[PDB]
Parts: sequence; structure tokens; C-alpha cells
Amino acid sequence: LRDNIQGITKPAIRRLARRGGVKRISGLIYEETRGVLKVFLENVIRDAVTYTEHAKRKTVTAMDVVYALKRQGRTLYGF
Amino acid sequence: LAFHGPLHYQGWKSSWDEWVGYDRIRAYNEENIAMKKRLA
Amino acid sequence: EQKVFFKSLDHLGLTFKQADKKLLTTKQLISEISSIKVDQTNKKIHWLTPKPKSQLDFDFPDKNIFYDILCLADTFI
Amino acid sequence: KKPHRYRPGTVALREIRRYQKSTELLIRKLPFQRLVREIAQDFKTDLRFQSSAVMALQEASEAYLVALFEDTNLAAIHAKRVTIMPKDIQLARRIRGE
Amino acid sequence: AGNAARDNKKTRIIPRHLQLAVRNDEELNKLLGRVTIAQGGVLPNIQSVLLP
DNA sequence: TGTCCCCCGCGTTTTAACCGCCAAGGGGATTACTCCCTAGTCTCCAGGCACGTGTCAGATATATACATCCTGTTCTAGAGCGGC
DNA sequence: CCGCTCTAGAACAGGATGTATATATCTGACACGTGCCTGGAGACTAGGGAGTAATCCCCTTGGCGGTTAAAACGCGGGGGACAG
Repeated sequence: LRDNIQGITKPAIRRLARRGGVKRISGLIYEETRGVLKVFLENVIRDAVTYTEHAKRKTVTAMDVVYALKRQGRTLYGF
Repeated sequence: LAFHGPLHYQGWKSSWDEWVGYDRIRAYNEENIAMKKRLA
Repeated sequence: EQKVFFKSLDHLGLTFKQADKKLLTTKQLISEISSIKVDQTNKKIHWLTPKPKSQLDFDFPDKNIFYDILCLADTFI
Repeated sequence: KKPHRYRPGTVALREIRRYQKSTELLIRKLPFQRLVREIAQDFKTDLRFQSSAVMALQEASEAYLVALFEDTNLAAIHAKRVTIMPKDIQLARRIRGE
Repeated sequence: AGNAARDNKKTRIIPRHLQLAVRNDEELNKLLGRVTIAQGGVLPNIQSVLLP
């Protein structure tokens, strides 16, 4: 699996900013937003990896993702 | 290479096509739509 | 290699699981019989006005195969 | 014959209104799914994720980025602008402490 | 903190040295990001547009 | 205030997204046997805490000394003018 | 067209005031010593929760076509970020 950081397409980043009420989006925002999302994903998934490793499990469950988000003050409801 | 003014009508929606057979003259887009309507 | 080599030797059979699904349908068989129809009609129009009444013929030399297919169908029931 | 030729900004505000009252997921499923597996394979190989596990990751990442974009947009009007910049995001993360 | 104490020519660890030691290390700064240190102040850094 | 170049709206053509369908086989979930080590005491003793105190690094103090910043004066380059 | 004088930008040196240090001395907590003494450790008893083994069924990954929604490319252009 390579070049998967481009999976978050420019209209997808455009649509995300539209939900946030952004009037205009620069061309350099998409590269920065991908990097910010990559950094944020690299922290939540790594925390979920330790949660999955602690349970002697090989598949990451949704409950471990919730605990990974809860410990950083970003608790998620619905899972 | 267009029988009408060079640019199916390009740059328009699909609900404008017409393929009837009449006389065809290019005239360089009617002298570029009459010099863009005589410079506006 | 014991499981790699024989799978590598299969070229048409690897895609057969999807080729059979895509090809053993109604529209493909109708197309493949209409193609033979237009081939015969065009060839006879070129050659001779009467048209043969036989196309895409199957031979039935074995009788036990029908019972084997019935056994498979019965297992499917 | 004259094209409609909407000026920039109006359809963007229309997209803002149509996507603020809606709740469908903006990011596609498999592109976000494949990004998770590539990131996770750097930490541990032969790792699997449940379908609902990625569902929790996708909604949380979108809401975090939308909230970041809200602060990013709020920085633009604060800086007498309507176009967001990469430096606007950097200021937003620094103030939040990320 | 001992390395920071040698920088300002001090042989005793003071809360200024502990704050400087924590904030200089990126790992310690992120771990103690939401931590308030008394009598430590902040890093002596000035933004580039502020210098003449 | 302007501009121009950076970003949006739209036409076209690919493109991979989603749902439609099928197995696969690691793997989450459950049950049971059993075995280690942690719950719970007895006794004690050696490390930890309260107290007391000589002491050694920090702060106050001040002439001395940095130390960079602000400003004044002079050097040299550039444009304007006048004469040949 | 060339030389002369006027003018001004800019590098450079000197004055100024708030701090960097070199002692002198206070000084006040710092750490060492002491005397305990109160909580952890050796030893013991007992039991119970997970390691491990087995099962199972289940659920995520891989793997296909279909299709139509949408990303991507490009053209027109237009309103805004930024230099001024």
C-alpha cells in the first residue's frame, strides 16, 4: 500500500471545508489538510494499536478506537 | 474543423444539439461574433 | 511452490469463476445464436437463396451424463 | 445565447448550506479505509480493522477536520480575508496546542 | 535541568531550570502540554517580525 | 487602488466507489482445567521521616564594565544644470 | 556632450542607560547526622482469575463485473491577497 495519502481527494477536502463554512479554499490547503489528517490518524490508530495489542487481539475493534479518542479529549458517541 | 463557428456546440449543455442538413459556412465564427459585438 | 505452480499454470481457469458468471447469461447466448443466424443468412445470400435449418448442433453420445447432472441437481435441491 | 456563469462564492455558500444541514459522510469509504491500513502497517503488520471500527475513525476525523476548518475559517475573517491559507491551519493547531 | 543549570551558571536546580528543561524537550513539552509550572515562566523566544 | 494570478463554475471523459454476490480463514467470542500469584496475616527491621544544625551557593550592593541602540557627522554616488 | 555643484542614502563612530559580572558579605534554606518508628519484606496460608487448549461461527479481506456519481483536466473569467 503506497500513495494512499492521496485518497483524501481535493473535492473531499473541499467538501469538508464546506461543512465548516469556509468561503474559499486555497490550492495549498489540500496538501496541508492531508498532512494534518495524516498526523491525527497516526496518533489515534497508534493508540488503538496499543489497545488492540493489550487485548491479545489482531483486529482493531470500534471500542478501542473510542478509548483512543476518549483519552485525548475527543470522545466519540455512537460506537 | 467545424461547419459552424469553431469553438455539437462546445461549452454548452447537452440539450442544445441539432444535426440537420443545410448550407454550411464557417466565416471564422462570423468574424469572431462581429468583433465581440463591436468591442462590447 | 506446491500451491503456487499449478495455480500459475491455470490461465483461463483463474478468471473462470467470473467469466462463467458474465458469459452464461441470457443476452450473451441470444447474441451468440443471432450471430450464427446472420452469418448463415449473409453467406447464403452471397451463395444460394435457400437457407439451412441447422445451426449450433450438439452431439449426445453418452447417456449416463444426464443421470449425473440429475444427481447434481438433486444434491442442489 | 449566454451561459449562466455563476460568480465565485455563491455556489460555495450554496454548498455550505447544503452540507451543513446534511449528515452524509463526505469522505469516501475505501479511500479512507486504504489510508488507515497504510498508516497502521507502519506500526504493526498483518493488522485488520472492523467495518464499524473504520466508521468510528471516519466520523471522528471528519468532525475534527471540520472543527479545525471552522477555526481556520474564523482566522481568515480575523485576518480580513475570505480565503483560507496553509498558515491559517498552522496557527489553528498551535493555539489548540496540537 | 542540570544541563540547563550549567547554562546560566547555577549549581542548584531552581523551578526556572525545570520549566526550561521541560519545554526544550519536544517529548516533555507534548506530555506536559496541559501542565502549569509555578515560577517557571516561558521560553525566552521572540517572533521574527518583532526584532528590528 | 489595481492587478494578476490564483481560485471557482462549468463541459467532458475517465475512474475508481458502492453496492450485488461468494467464499476464506484468521480471529473474536465463549467454556472449561488448571496452575501461579495475588488477597490476607505475623513479625520485625532497616530504610524513610521529623528534628537539629554547620554550612555553602544565591542575593543584595556598588563601582566597573559591557552592550547594543539611537543619533550625528561625513563619505560617496546619483541626478540636475550650465557651458563649450 | 562633459564637468561642476547640490542633494541625499548609507556606513561608521560616539554617547546613553539598562543591564552582564567581580568581588564582600549576609543568610537561609540544604543536606548531613541522629533517633526513632512505622510501613514494607520474608514467610506462610489459601483460592481464584487468567494462560492455555479447544470449538465455533462469524466477519473482514480479497475478488470479481456494473454503473452512474464524481474526481480530474482544462477553459473562461472574476473577484480578492497583497504590494503599495
